[PDB]
Amino acid sequence: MTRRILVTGSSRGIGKAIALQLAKAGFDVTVHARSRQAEAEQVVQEIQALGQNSHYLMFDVNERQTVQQILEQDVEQHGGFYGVVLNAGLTHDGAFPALTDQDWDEVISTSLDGFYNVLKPLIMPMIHLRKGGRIVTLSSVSGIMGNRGQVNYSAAKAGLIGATKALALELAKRKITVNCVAPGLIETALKMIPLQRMGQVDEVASVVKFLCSDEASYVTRQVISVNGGLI
Amino acid sequence: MTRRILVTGSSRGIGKAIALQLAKAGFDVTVHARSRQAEAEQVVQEIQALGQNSHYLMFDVNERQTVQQILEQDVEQHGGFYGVVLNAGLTHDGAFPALTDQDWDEVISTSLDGFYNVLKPLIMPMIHLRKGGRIVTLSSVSGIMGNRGQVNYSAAKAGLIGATKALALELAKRKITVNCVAPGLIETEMVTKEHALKMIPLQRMGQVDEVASVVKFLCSDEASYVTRQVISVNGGLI
Amino acid sequence: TRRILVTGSSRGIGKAIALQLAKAGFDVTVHARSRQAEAEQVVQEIQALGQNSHYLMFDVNERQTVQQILEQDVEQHGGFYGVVLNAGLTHDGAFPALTDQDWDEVISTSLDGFYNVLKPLIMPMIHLRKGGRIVTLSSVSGIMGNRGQVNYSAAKAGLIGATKALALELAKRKITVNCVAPGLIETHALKMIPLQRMGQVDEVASVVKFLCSDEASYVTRQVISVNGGLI
Amino acid sequence: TRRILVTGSSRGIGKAIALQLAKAGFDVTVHARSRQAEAEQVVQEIQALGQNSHYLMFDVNERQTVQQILEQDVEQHGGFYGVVLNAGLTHDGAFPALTDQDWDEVISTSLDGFYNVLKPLIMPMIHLRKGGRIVTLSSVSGIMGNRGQVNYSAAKAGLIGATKALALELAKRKITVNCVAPGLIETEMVTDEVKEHALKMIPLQRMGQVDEVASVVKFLCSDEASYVTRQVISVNGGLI
Repeated sequence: MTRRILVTGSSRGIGKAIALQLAKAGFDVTVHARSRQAEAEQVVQEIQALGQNSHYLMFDVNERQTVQQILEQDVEQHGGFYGVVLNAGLTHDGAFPALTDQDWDEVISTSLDGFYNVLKPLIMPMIHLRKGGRIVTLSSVSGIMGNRGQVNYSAAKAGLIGATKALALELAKRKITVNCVAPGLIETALKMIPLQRMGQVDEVASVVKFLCSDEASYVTRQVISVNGGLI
Repeated sequence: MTRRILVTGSSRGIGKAIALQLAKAGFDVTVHARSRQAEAEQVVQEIQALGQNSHYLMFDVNERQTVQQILEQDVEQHGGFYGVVLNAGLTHDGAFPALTDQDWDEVISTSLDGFYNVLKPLIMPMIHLRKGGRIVTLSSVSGIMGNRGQVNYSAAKAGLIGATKALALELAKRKITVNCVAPGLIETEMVTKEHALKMIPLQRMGQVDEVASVVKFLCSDEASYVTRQVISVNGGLI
Repeated sequence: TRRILVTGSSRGIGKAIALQLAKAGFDVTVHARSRQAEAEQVVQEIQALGQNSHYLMFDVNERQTVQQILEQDVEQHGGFYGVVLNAGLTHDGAFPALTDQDWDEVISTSLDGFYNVLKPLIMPMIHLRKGGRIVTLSSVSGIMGNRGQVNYSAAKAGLIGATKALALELAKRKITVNCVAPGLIETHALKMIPLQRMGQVDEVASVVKFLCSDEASYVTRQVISVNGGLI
Repeated sequence: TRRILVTGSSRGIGKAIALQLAKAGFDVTVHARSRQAEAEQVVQEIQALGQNSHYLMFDVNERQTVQQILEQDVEQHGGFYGVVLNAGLTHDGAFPALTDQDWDEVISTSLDGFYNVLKPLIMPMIHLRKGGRIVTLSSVSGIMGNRGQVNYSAAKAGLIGATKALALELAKRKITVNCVAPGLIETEMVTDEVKEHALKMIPLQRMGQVDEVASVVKFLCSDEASYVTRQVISVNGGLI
């Protein structure tokens, strides 16, 4: 059976570019979105047109019990996921003393609760494939160095890095690599970027696609920055 | 007058060592504990015996509304804090598939909601002192490199680093430095050790005062050009 | 056709890089210090893969000889679109026991190698007016240091600094400059590697090949570790 | 009393380090490449603070001279408990425009300086049987690179790798080995282009003072910093 990869937030933007590149690489790809159902179906159709199998799942990554039920049912129907790309996240920018409770909690939970809620039901189905696996998280340059107006987002994306590195250590014995891709400023003050432009969605997706390939078998526990030389 | 520093989790261990070194350096130091009131009052009397003023505050850093009321009342009675040391944290170790919801949620929130719940009521009072300031968070080598059985704690302590660096950028123009201290294996962490000592180049656990000395240095006036940093105190582990 | 110089490509990691870049569609120029027959065999393999190839022989420490050979090669065959700098050797020993030669050979082969090879090639690369690729090979010991390798750790760390600075100078010409830092590669720390095995040469070469590809256009100034999760 | 060598200590950051260490109670040996009268001024200030001091003259690149002077000094005054390596120069320029001298003198002064100064002093330090302190001075350019400084970035990054490796070799001797990486500091002979670019990026919006760097070195040389080793500590106003 063909190896299948889940990409969260894959109805548009970076997530969609990742989904399409993984399909072109020969993976079956399961699309996900929180609410844009018609958009998710368009991506499913494009993946099918590439010759792979696809369908979409709808959930808010913060809804722990609903995510568990949807993923357990999907694994029962279609087998375990060989790969998981955790792409969905959220910003609520503002100066730290001006941040509301919602600005803080929604940003923290979407990245960190999302990591737990999506990956917890899928670790054992991945191990049961007995063929290794791939987990890639999407952080941010702000998770590496911090950013004004983004104490919450910098915390959420930095926490993702720590979770990724720790999980890489736990799953290494099962040949599951676990890595993080940290984009800079992407199209979806450029005076600080050495390449002097925003990045394109495919320039991020190509890195995720490489890490998901069999060729990247000795890369794990890493944060790979795709940021045009910003840091 | 005398600059005052809040140290969370200072009734014992590393937090206590930090509070006593900061008192010896000439700060007034406010002690904090979640629930061990008698322990906290003992540290208060030690700080008084070291020549500084002290009292304790009791709260769970996760209780957002309670923390705000307690800190806002304390600032009204005693003035803004010049410094805040965020030392209190929590572990719930276990392999990622073994972790319970509570194991995950309590570890993430204690560090990350603790940061928001304690610092949000205190940032503007600190700025209004108009004399700079100091914020030091306590992370962990696990936040830098990850650790087996600690996916939750690694995420919490790495998240603290991101928050620290971003806050450093916002507060630099007020001459408030914001830094992180990341201890390795310290004598107050209960372990069963022989493998860990083989990984540490110095081949021994750190002592509480070896961590507190770094925090004390960052809080000093001499550390005025150090901000946005993670300083590891780990015997060479990484 | 874009042409890439790979130093030290008659065997080992350098050979695997040369062959992967040939399979990707680049013309590849092979290099060796002295093993001429070995270099010719790699050239013949690149030709059998359908690309043009020849070899160049030089000690990377012979500054003037390197300049003459490379300037003549660029006049005969055009500027290099890419350069993979794979230059270094170890002379392990306790620091106070290292000889002058142990220190100077290790420092110079990596850092004078960088200067001696790249200085004559930067302007011919820019004059192609089509971007470019530079990849240097460092080591995990350049990132974190290693007992018995104060000299090698210094040389490898120095390559990382030179790479990051050169990335800043060349970004405006759309030349990316990156570093690949291998861990323990097959060419007893195994209880220390999470994947519990040495890397294979193609697991390093795959990362170099990805960085040289058009897809990697927003990645620059980076050190990418291929070390099985060692750090 | 414990004795510390500080190289390049006749002026600037090195002088600030030497005076802060003397105030902390170390005997301090001053070093300079060529300015003998400048060095003697610092010696006299350290003596006035109540510690023992003298100066040593050498180019850190002249390997055999460094070895003879240092081994003679250790025979006369005992081993050094601490060494602060403050060694390096810049020769800025676009990489294709760097001359052989621009490259070689920048690489060698930092990396050859590390080997030339420290190799004769490691065993005398170990033979004290009371631990020790080694601190190297790198730069933010060694951590992230800088335009016009491919040579300096390489030299200062190399210093970091050497420091971390030596920390591992000496950890069981209770000798800590660390690196301090200043950002843009007053008195630093830097180009206007490097200086203007740095100011816009520094969150504190100012250059550092020499004592803001020396205080970090002094802390690492103190007995309290005994569990800090293998580290690079940035003193850069938040630049990175």
